[PDB]
Amino acid sequence: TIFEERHLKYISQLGKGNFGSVELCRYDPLGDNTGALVAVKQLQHSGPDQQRDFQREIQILKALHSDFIVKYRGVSYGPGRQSLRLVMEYLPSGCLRDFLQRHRARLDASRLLLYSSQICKGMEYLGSRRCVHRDLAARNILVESEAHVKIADFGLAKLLPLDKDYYVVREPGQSPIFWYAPESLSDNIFSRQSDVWSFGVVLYELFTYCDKSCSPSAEFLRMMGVPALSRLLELLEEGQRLPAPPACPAEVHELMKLCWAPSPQDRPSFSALGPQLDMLW
Ligand SMILES: *C(=N)N1CC(F)(F)Oc2ccc(-c3ncnc4[nH]cc(CCOC)c34)cc21
Repeated sequence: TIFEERHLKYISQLGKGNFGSVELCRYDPLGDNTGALVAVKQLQHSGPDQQRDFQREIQILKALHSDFIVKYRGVSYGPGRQSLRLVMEYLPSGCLRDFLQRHRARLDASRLLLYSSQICKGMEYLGSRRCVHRDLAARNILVESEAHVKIADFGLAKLLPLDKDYYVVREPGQSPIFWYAPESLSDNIFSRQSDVWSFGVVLYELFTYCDKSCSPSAEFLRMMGVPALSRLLELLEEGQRLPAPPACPAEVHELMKLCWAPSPQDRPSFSALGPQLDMLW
């Protein structure tokens, strides 16, 4: 629950992003290099709202207990009472994005659908706890094992007040626009309904095995052509969508098309999506 910085022997960097970073540390009090491995998140440079946003990320993940959400192990303190580091479980297989590229000859559509089912189930749970992820993408999903995935990175995640079912953000979204729904693009509105849209892009990502050539960014920019955001909005408002991934089963592509309904209230819920994905196995 509380990790001492003196017993957290740093190994490598696991990745960087959103004013902070994740480090592969070893929690070994004995100082012998024989202890458990943990994923440790800090901010590379602290800020005003940055420290508050990180503090909220910790609260959110502390309160999330699902087989499809990366486990919170605790915190490591410095000043009183600023929670300097966030300690999570270490999933050696890392990102689904990189795992997909590395193992695509081994992973069939059955396995891709299992992943989808698990990502969906975890999003069902988030929605149940009034949590908008706001940054669902294959880069933000982790691999526990060959048949197990968990949703990670809650750095942009928000909690819906009980009176409101949508959330309007002020600061522009510094994440690739290719995952945002039109209402996020145009009016900075985020919901479980926008997370569903971003899930369709995750299904796209899965069935393209995160190929860089037909990636959401690569393929939309190719379709585009004015500011880039405006060009994307025009495209999607005309009803233009990402093409069917090569060799993708039609039923899956149809589910992507569904997640990509222009209006948020026409998109299926994760509760509704889940058994549909289970039908495909
Ligand atoms: C995936 N290969 N990466 C690269 C990246 F996206 F830049 O950043 C990452 C940070 C951390 C991990 C990660 N790897 C292993 N165990 C983990 N537990 C929690 C996290 C955080 C996920 O942050 C996106 C990890 C992977 C990547």
